[PDB]
Amino acid sequence: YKLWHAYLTERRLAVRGLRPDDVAYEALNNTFERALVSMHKMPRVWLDYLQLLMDQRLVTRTRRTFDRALGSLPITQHDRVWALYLKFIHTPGIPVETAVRLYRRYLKLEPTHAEEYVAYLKAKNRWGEAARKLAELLNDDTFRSLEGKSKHQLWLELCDMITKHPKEVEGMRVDAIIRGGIRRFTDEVGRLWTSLADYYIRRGMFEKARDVYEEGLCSVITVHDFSLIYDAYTQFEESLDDGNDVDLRLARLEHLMNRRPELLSSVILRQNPHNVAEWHKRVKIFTGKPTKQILTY
Amino acid sequence: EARAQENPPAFKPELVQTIYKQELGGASKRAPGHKRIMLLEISQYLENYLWPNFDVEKATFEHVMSLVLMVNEKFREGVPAWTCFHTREDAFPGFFKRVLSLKDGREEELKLHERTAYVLFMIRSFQSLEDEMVRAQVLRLVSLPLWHALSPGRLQLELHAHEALAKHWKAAAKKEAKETRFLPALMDEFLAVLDQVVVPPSLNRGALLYCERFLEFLIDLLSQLPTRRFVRTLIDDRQLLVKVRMSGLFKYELLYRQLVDLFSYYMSFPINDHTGEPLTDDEVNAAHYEKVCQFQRLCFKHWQGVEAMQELALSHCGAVEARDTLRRHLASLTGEQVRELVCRQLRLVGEDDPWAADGAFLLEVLLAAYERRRSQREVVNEMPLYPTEGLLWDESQIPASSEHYTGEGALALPKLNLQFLTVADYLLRSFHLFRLEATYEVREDLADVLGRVGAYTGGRTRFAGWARMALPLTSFKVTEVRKPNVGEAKPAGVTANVVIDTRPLRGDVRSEWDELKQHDVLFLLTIRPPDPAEKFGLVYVRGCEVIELRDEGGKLMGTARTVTVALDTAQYQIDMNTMARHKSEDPYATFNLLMRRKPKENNFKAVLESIRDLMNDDTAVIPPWLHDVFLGYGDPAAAQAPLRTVDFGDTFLDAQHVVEAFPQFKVSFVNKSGKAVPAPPFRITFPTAAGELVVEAYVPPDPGPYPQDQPRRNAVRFTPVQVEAIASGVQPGLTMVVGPPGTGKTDTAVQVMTCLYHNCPGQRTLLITHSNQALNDLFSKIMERDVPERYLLRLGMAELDTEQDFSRVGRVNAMLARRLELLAEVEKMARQLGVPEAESVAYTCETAGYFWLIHVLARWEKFTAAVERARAGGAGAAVIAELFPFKEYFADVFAGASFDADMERARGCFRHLKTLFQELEECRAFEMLKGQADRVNYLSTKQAKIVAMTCTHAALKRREFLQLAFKYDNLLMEEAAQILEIETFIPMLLQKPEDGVSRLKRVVLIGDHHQLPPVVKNQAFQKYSHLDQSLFTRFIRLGTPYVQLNMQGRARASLAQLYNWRYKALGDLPAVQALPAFRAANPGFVHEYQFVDVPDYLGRGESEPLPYFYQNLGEAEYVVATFMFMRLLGYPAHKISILTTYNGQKALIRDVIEQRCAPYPMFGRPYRIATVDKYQGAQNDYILLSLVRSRAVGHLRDVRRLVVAMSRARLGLYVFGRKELFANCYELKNTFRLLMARPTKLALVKGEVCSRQVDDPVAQPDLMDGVEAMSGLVAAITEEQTAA
Repeated sequence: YKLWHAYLTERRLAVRGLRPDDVAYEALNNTFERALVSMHKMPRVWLDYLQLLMDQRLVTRTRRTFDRALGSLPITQHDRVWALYLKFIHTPGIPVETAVRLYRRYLKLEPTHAEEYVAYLKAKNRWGEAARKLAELLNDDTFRSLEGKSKHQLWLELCDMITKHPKEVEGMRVDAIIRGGIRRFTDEVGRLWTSLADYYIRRGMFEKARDVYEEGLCSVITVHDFSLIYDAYTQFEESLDDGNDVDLRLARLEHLMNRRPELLSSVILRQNPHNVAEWHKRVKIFTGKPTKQILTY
Repeated sequence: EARAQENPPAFKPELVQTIYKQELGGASKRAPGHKRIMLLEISQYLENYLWPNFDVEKATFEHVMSLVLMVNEKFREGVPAWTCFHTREDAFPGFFKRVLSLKDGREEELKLHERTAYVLFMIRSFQSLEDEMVRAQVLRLVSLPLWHALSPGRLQLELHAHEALAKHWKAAAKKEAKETRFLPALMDEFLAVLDQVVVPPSLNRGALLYCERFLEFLIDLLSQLPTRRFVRTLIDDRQLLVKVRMSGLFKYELLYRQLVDLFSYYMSFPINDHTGEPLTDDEVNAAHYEKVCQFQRLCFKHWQGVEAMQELALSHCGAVEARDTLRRHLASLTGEQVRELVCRQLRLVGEDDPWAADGAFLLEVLLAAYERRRSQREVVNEMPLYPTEGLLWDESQIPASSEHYTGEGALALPKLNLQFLTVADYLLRSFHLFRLEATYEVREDLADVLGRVGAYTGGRTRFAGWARMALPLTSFKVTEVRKPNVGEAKPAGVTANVVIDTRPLRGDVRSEWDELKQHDVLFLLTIRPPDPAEKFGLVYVRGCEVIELRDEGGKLMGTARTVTVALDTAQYQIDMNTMARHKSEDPYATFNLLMRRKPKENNFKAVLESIRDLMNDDTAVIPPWLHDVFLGYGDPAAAQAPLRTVDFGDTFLDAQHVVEAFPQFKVSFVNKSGKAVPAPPFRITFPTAAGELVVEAYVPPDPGPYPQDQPRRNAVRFTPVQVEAIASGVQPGLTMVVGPPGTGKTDTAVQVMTCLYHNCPGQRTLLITHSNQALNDLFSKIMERDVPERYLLRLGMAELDTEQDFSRVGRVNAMLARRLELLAEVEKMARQLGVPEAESVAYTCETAGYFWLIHVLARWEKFTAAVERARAGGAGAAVIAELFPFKEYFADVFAGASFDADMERARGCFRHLKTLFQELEECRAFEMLKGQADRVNYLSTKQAKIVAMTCTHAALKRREFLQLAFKYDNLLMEEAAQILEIETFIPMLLQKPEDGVSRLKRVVLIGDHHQLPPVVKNQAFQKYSHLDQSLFTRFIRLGTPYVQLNMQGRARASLAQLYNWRYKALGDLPAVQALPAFRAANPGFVHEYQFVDVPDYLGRGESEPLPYFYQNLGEAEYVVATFMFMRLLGYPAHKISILTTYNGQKALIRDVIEQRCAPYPMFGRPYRIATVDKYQGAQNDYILLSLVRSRAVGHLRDVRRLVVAMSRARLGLYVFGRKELFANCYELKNTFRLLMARPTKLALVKGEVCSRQVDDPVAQPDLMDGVEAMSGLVAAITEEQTAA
C-alpha cells in the first residue's frame, strides 16, 4: 500500500504534462484500478483516483468510479469523498440532471446540506424545484439551517419564490401552503395576504386576488396588516368599454379612498375591542348613515 | 317424480289460488313468511310450476306476488334468479308491465309490504340489467323519454344547457308519431308515504321499511352510471332528498337516515351526466359559481323591492357561497316572493308541483339547492381509519344480526355488481366494505376479551378475571400533539404514552405483551361497570398503532411496561373540537384497558391507509386501456402493439408438435436446428391467407465450452389451450386464464414468466398470489427451467420449504457466496494468462472490468482475427485448438472441423467469461451496500427479474414499494378468483407513473371462477354487498375473453366428470386415459366412486350440540369405519383424507378417531381431517366427504363448494350424506344425478390389488346396507386381524 503509494505517485508524476487523450492516462487509470483491487478500503487512494479522473473530465468514467468508491468504503470516510464529488456537480459540461439525482442521493444521508442544494437551484433558474424543496424543508420542522436562517427567513424566501415565479411552480399547492403559513406566521399577516394576492395577480386571476384581499380584510387582526393589505387593494384598483372602464376605475378608487378611514377604524378597534373612545370616534365616522351608527353602537 | 310420469297432470290455477288463500303473503297486510318461502322456492316452485305455466289470461296479484317473493328469496340465498324467465320470455315482458302498476298501486289497494317486495324486485331488476330480457324492460324506464316526467321548464333548461340533446328529443317525438314516468310516480308515492309517518303512539314499521328499501333502490340506481344518467335530473327536480332531510321519518332518532346519507353522497358525486368522466375540482367550482351567479342575477332582476336580496346580489359569489350567507338572506321574503324567486326566476320547482304552494318547504328546497359543499376527496381525507362505539355494535352498518343475515332487510352498505361511477367510487366502496367487515370481528374480539375481564363495581372498576387478549392500562396520557399541515384542519400526529402491568406473567403472557412492534394495532377501551356494553358499561373504544416500545432509558426502541402509540389524529381532533364546543369529557384520559390482537388478523387499518393514499393519488396511473375494464363499462379491448415475432424457445419439444397445437394456424417450419427434423427451440411469428404462422428455427448461442452449462428446457407437451394462454401472456395486454382442476396452470404460468425473461431481458415479472404454497410451487417450477436464481426473488412476512430460498436474505446469501467464488475465478483466470499482479485485477471488483477489456476481450479479438487469417490460408482448422488463448482456464475445446464450428465455440467461451465478469459487476452492489436490507432493496429495485409475493403482503407493502423506487413492467397472478377486489387491483399501483402513463404492459390473471371465493369472516357482507366476488370473476362476468384450460391431468376421468360439467369442454389428458395408475380400481370396494346413504341413527341424523355446530355422529361413524376397514386392508392411511362441509363434523370425527382407533399398531391416521374450503388446492389419493347436514341443505349447495369438494380426489371418493337432501336442490343435481347412477350401499371386498376399474372382480363383493352393519363388519374384521 505504501509501495503501491510510491507506484501510484510515480505514475501520476510521470504522466503529468501529456495530453488527455494519451495512452498514458488510461494506463495510469488501469494501474489505479489494479491498486484498488487490493485497496477497496483505502479512502486516500480512492480520492486520489477520483481527483485524477476529475482532471480527466470523464463524466461517465468518473461517475462509475465514484459510485463504486462510495460503496467500497465505510460511511465514516465518504465525507472526504463528498466534498470532492460535490465539487464535481459544480463542474460545468455535465448534465444538471445527474447533479440533481446525486444531490437527492446525498441529502437523504445528511439532510443538513439543504441550503447548498437550494443555492444551486437558484444558480440554475430552476425555481420549480427550489421552491419545492424549500416548502418541503419548511414543513420538516426538525430541520436546522446551516446558514442560520430562520424558518421565517426561508418562509419569506419561498413566498418571494412563488410570487415572482408564479408560472414556474405549476403542479404545487401555493394557495393552501401560504394560507396555513398565515396560520404559522403571526407577524406578517398583511404581508402574506398581499403577497398571495400579487401571486394570484401575476397569473391573470384578478378575481382570485380580490377574494384573497377580501378574506384578508376579514381575517386580519392588527392595524398594520389591514392597513398594508387595503393599501395593496387600493393600489390594485387604481392600476387595474374603454371610457366606462376608466370611470369604473375612478369609481372603485373613490370607493376605497372613502373606505380607508372605515377599515383603519375597524382595525383600530381590532387592536382594542373595548376601547370606548375610539368607538366614539368610529361612531362619528358613520354620520349621515344612521343605520351604520346603530350597528356600531 | 310428477313431471316424469307418463301422463303428467295438466297445469291448474285452482291449486295456486288455494295456496294464495293461505301460506302466501298476498291476502295479508304482512309480508310472506320466510320459512314457507324457503320450503317453496327450494321446492322449485317458480322454475317448475309458476314460470312454466304463467300467462296473462291467468296472471293476477297472487301469481306476481309469489314470483316476486321467490325472486327476492333467490337473490337472498345467492342462487340463479333469472334462468327460468330467460328460458321462456314470451310472457316475461307483460308481467313486468303489470309489475309496474303493482308498484304503482295506490295505498289500500294492494298490501304495503307487498309493495316493498315489489320495490325490492324492481331494484334487483335495475341491478341485473346485464340480462337482455331484463334490458328490454329497463330500457323504456331508463331512456331519454324519462325527461317527459320533468317540469316544462326543467326540460326547457335541459335542452338549453346542452342544445345537441334537443334534436334527439324531437326524434323521440317523431318516433312517437308512428313507462317513462315509472320512477317518477314511484318517487311521488314515496314522498306521500313518507309524509304519512308521524314525526313525533307509534307509526307502522311498514312505512319505515318502505322508505329504507326505496333509499336502497335509489342507491343502487344512482350507484350505476347508465341508469342514473337520466334519472339524476329527474330525482333532482323531484326534490326527494330535500324532503328526506326535513322529514318526520328522518328526525326519528336510523336505517332510513343512513341510507339518506348514502343518497346524499351519491346524488352530488362528481360524475358527468353525458361524458361519464370524473369532473375535476375546477369544473365543480365553475358549476357552483355559475348557478350562484345565475341566482344573484335573478335576485337583481326579480327582487328589486327587497333591499337585503339586492345587497346579496351585489356581493361576490364567495361572500354568499356558504350556508350561513344563504340562511342570512331569505327569511325576509314573503311566501309570494319566495315562490317568484324559486319557481319563476330560478326554476328549481315547477309552478304545477303540489309542494310549490308551501313557504317553509320551498325555503328548505332553496337552501339545499344552494350551498358550497366539500368534495369527496376532502370527505375521505377527513375520515378516521378506526371506529368508536358508534359503529362497533350497530348492526345497521356493522352487523349483529349480520351473521344471520337472512336477506329480508335492506342494509346501508353500497353494493357494486358490474361497475361503478368511476375509479374513486370503487375505491371508497371497497375500503368501506373492508372496514365494515373487519368491524364485526373487532366487535367479537372486544366482546370476548372484555367479557373475560369480569369487570365489576367497587366509582371504580375491579377485575374478577383476566384476558390474554386484554390488559388493564395503569397510565395513559397523550404527549405528542403536532400542528396541522397547511390545508389540513386536523393534527399531523397524535401519540400517547400508555403503561400497563405484567401482573401474573405465567412465562407466556408477559412474553406476548412484548410481541408489540411498530404499526401494530392496539385499542384503549374505557368502560364503567354498572353491576356486553350493558354488561361491563363500556363507553369509549378508540384504537391506536404502537410505534415502538420504550425501554427504561427514554428511547423508543420490573413488571410495569410502557409504549408510545399513535392514535387516530383525525377522530382525536373531532373529539377535541366537540369537547371544546359542547363541554364534553376528554376520553384521552378515561381509558382503563388496552387490548391487542393477532398479527395476521389485524391488517385492516394499514389496508385502509393504503386505500386512502390510493384515493389521494393525483392521477389514474392505470393504463387507460384498463381503467374501463376495471370500471366494468366499455368494451374490454384489453386483449392481445401486438408483437408479431416472439421467441417461444423451450415451449415445443418438436416442430411437428407446435403445428399440432393450433388447428387454425398454418405451419411454415424454417429448420435452422442443425437436425433433419424440427427441434426445440423455435420462433413463432403472427400475421397482422392470414391464418398462417411463420416459424423460424434458432440455435441458442453457445454458453461456452462446459457441457453442463447448457440451459434447461421445459418438457410439458402443452396443449393448444395452454399454448394459447402462454401466447396471450407473451403479447402485451390482459390475459385471463380460467384453469380447471388439475389442468396445469402452474406450468403454463412458469413458462409465461420464462418466455418473458427470455424475449425481453429488460422487462421484469411481478408475481402476486393469495397463498405462500402457490409461490412455493411457482418457484419449484421456475427452478426446473433455465432462469437465473440471481434474477428471481420472493418477498414474504415463514417456512422455507423448497430447495432454494427466494427470500431476500437468500438473495443476499447467493450474492455474497457467488461474489467470493467469482473473485477467486477471476484470480485464477489472471494467473493462467501470465498477467503480473493477478491479485490486483481480481482484488477489486471494478478492476475485474478493466481486466476483461485489457486482457480477456483483447486476447479474444486477437484470437478471432488470427483464426480468420488462418482459415483464409487453407491450413488445418484444428488451428482453433492451437490459437485459443484460454486453454489453461478451460483445462478443468476446438474440433478443428469447420470454420463456423470453432468460431462458435470461441464465441461461446468468450461469452462465458463475459457472463462471469457481468455477474461480478452485478454483485458489486453487495460490495457497495453493506447491510442485508440495503442489499434486498438493491436486488428488488435493480437486479430482480421476477419479484414474487402474496396479496396481503402486496397490500401491506404498496407504500414502501412505491417509496423505494420499485419498478416492474408485467405482472402475473394466480388464485385470481380468490383474491378480494382491492387485493387484486392493488398490485397495479405499487410504483409511480413514468411520464404520466403506466409502465404496466401485461396483466396475467389465472384462476377458477368455478372454485371457492375469498374468505369473509362475516356472512352478512356476502349476503348484502356480495363482497366475496373477486375482480377476475367480475371481469369475466362483464365479458372478459378468457382462455379455458380444458385438459385435466391429475385426477381420474370417472371422478373428474363429477365436476368437469361446470367448465367449458374440460377433458382428460393423455396419461389420465392411458396410464394404468388411473385405470386401477380401489381395493376393498368394487367401485372407484360411490354415494353412501346415511339414514337416521337411533332417531338421530344431523345434530347440533352447540349453537351453529352442525355435525353428524352417524356419518362420522361410517367414515371412520370405512377408513378403519381400509387401514386393515393395508392401504396407506396418510394417502386417505377426510373432509367435511361443516367444522362440527371434523371435530366429532377427530374425537371418534382419537377414541376408537387411536392406540392401534395396525391402524393409521388420515392425511387431513379438515374442511371443504379448508382443502382448497390440496389433494390426496383417497377422499372421504362428510355431508352431515340433513335438515337444511347448507352452503354445500353452492356450485363453487360443490366443484371444490368434488375435485379433491385423485383416485377414489366416498361421499356420505342424506342423498334425498342433496337431490332436492337443482343447482347441485348435475353432480348428484351422477351419484345416483350407482348403488347407495357400501360395496366392499374384504378379501382384496391388481383389479381393473371396469373388469369383473374375482372375489365375492359384499354389501353393507347401514352404518351398524359397517360397525359390526369393522369390529369382526379387526378382531380377526388382531389374533393373526
